Amino acid sequence: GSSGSSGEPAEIKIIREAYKKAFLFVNKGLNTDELGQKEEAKNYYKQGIGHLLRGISISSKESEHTGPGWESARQMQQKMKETLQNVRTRLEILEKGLATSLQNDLQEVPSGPSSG
Repeated sequence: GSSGSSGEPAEIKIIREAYKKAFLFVNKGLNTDELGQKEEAKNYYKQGIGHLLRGISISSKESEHTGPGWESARQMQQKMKETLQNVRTRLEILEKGLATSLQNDLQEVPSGPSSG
């Protein structure tokens, strides 16, 4: 939806971006928290979290993709998968630290398809 040049596999070009923006909005969330702006901080993470997925949800499976560009791309991808798990926690201790009544808690994913 922008157009640039017919060179990248289209998939990588998307990972090289989702990785930057995903980490860009992150370095911001941490700052705010330090400044004393919980609200904003929560929002920042709410954005970076999305980009993380957009980059982790790419077709990185091909039986004919032997190139150096895919190497660095695969590396950055892993970074997110590691950052996210770390971000989720931050976005948790934050919300639970702001609300005084209730804010997303009582939850227990359905272990099985049916208790029987």
